Amino acid sequence: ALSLTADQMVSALLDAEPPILYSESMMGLLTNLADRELVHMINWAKRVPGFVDLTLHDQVHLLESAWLEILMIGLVWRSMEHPGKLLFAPNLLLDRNQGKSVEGMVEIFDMLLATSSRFRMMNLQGEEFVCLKSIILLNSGVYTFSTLKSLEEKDHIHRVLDKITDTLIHLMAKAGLTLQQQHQRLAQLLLILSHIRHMSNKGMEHLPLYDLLLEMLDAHR
Amino acid sequence: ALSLTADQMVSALLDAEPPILYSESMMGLLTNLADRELVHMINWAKRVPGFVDLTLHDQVHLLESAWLEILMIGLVWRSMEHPGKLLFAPNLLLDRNQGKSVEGMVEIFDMLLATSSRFRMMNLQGEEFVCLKSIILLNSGVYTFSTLKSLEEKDHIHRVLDKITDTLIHLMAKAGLTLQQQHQRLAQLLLILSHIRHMSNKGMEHLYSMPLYDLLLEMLDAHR
Ligand SMILES: Oc1ccc2c(c1)CCN(c1ccccc1)[C@@H]2c1ccc(N2CCN3CCCC[C@H]3C2)cc1
Ligand SMILES: Oc1ccc2c(c1)CCN(c1ccccc1)[C@@H]2c1ccc(N2CCN3CCCC[C@H]3C2)cc1
Repeated sequence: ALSLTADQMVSALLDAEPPILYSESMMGLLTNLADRELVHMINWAKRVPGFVDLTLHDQVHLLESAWLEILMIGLVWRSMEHPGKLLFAPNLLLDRNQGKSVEGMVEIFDMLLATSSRFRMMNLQGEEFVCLKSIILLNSGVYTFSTLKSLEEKDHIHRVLDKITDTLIHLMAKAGLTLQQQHQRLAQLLLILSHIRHMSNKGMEHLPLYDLLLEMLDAHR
Repeated sequence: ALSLTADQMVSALLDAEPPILYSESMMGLLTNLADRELVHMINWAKRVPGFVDLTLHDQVHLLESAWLEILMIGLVWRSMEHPGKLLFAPNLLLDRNQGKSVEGMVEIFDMLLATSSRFRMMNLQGEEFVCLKSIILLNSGVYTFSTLKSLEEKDHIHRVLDKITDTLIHLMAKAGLTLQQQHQRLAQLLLILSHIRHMSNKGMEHLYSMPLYDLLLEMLDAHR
């Protein structure tokens, strides 16, 4: 995981991508969809290089912090060449007007559209996207875990995150961006993660979970 | 503003730094302190390179999204040398015992400590801190503004952000960090901003249940 080339990390991440799921009241549909996405997110996480070095208990706490942001970054990714619209599933596409029954998601809806438009303008690549999704998984919960060794289990998370930063920069050098453009784009991308956090907390207010993730993360062949 | 050097950007920000204010019910003392800090943050915000270039309403929008993250990162910065404690004021230092008696503080107290101790482990420099703050100001509100004119204002904000990113990097080079170390530290800092947005969202949920656009509108006009 520390030992991977920047290229094997990208390849490991591309090839771990979850499938795009189909749709099956509006909030019923979205809830059914998300709940099925969750199962696949657990499988993706276990293949994020470095995640499975962690203790089971730290894997749960990280996924518990991060799961909504992960569904959102997904959604925004597949909505990208779909201006004005959210592609929840290839058979459930909603325009701005169609959050006109689900009160509340109206703030969120516009926030996701804006995130999607931003990825569009930046010309966000899939290799970059899987790097950013991996950072959310490692980061969202890292500041919310302190015996001494405890802090050593945190340090490894930060080693892996540095390793994903090296990877994003490597992909940027490869495409021939200057050292200055490299730094600027990396920052633009990391700053968008502030906004995805904001969206998840507003989403959480509008929406135990530990057991559910713990049972799912623990699977018998 | 886009003409600035890294060093001149730094000098502008350092010069614009608000003073550290004193405390005069614990929630009562904190409200009164943050309310007086808010006047100084307008003064500071007006001297962030690129901020006065924006329309009045864009300026209000940004301060509306950011002000509480700006109070928290200031808090966390002056708290760096006080493990277990939050230095709200030089005469108002709270530890965990006081911290559980303050409503709204109960979720965020440990998040604030963690941020402080993280800045403490990383040895954040004052030149780095003033850059992260300006970034918060220009970034927090930038994806919750769709006209052609709005597209041009967001373009500006994003160009000003690229020049603060440049300044952060220049500073790390100067301090002798390798290129790798430079990117790595850039990301670690920008990732902590994500946690500062989390704590603001949490803190905000409490403060809103205890009109801001119009108060900051009148404060930016009063600065005239
Ligand atoms: O890919 C998706 C799928 C669904 C959603 C999003 C992306 C992004 C936006 N989101 C949302 C969040 C809050 C309010 C309105 C919409 C829905 C979504 C809907 C429901 C859920 N939940 C419902 C309950 N269930 C509880 C068990 C754990 C998972 C959780 C998922 C998650 C996301
Ligand atoms: O530098 C400071 C000063 C005070 C505070 C912080 C940093 C960081 C955390 N914070 C807080 C947050 C939630 C619950 C309890 C305390 C207090 C703080 C207290 C009050 C306010 N408010 C009170 C009401 N007032 C309403 C008018 C607009 C400004 C707003 C400021 C802001 C921060």
